[PDB]
Amino acid sequence: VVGGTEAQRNSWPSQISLQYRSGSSWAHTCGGTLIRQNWVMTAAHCVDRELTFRVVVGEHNLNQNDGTEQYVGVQKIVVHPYWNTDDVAAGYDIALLRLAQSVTLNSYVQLGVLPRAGTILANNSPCYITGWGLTRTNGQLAQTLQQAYLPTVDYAICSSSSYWGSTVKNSMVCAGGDGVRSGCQGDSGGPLHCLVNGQYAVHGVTSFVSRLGCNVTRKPTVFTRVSAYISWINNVIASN
Ligand SMILES: *[SH](=O)(O)C(C)(C)C(=O)NCc1cn(Cc2ccc([N+](=O)[O-])cc2)nn1
Ligand code: NA
Repeated sequence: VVGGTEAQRNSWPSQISLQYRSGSSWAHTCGGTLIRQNWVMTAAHCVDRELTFRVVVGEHNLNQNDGTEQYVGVQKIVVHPYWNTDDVAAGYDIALLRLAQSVTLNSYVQLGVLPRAGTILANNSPCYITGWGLTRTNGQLAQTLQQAYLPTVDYAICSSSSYWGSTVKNSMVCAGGDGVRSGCQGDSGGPLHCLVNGQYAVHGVTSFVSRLGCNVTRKPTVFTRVSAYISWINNVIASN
């Protein structure tokens, strides 16, 4: 997250860190959202490389033991069957990870609330991106979870020629684009939390930023629109 602030420890308890094995340790690669005690929602592209993954719930400071973390293996990866790693712009950038064990829920570990199927947010709706991704274009990961206010940019604006044009689809949510605040590398897969009827729900899965930079005016961060995939998510959980 570029231009964020440090999140309070208990603010976003559905946020997870998706990590892969690196030597004798682990490296953060993506965010995700805990959606059942044994399922995480992330971006398909986060699992394009075949590596050993783990999920960390209750994480805050990646480098220090907070006393709140639970670490769990990934037992099954279900990518959207229409995902094409060579065509991120086509959409379908979503995957479900079945965890090897069910995590314990507490003030630091909670299920993310998903929107009703079909929900589309009005332009400029209030949302926050969270993650440990880079804090500047070409920078380094955040040690502590970051948040930034990123109001939505509706499909009509986001897919117009001065924004993302045809690259953005109606199956995506755009947010931000103010040139100061944005998602960045390593936020991918994580949530966009939007306030609807007094409750935050996870409307986006961070999917891509501009190759010209993370925080670029009129290149808002682009998310998979969770509400386009409710039936798919439920079908996967029910059949696995
Ligand atoms: S996102 O918008 O944050 C985006 C697309 C810029 C991003 O940074 N995604 C992160 C990501 C994770 N993966 C999978 C992966 C690739 C390579 C390794 N590796 O060890 O070399 C590990 C994981 N791709 N993009
Ligand atoms: Na920690």
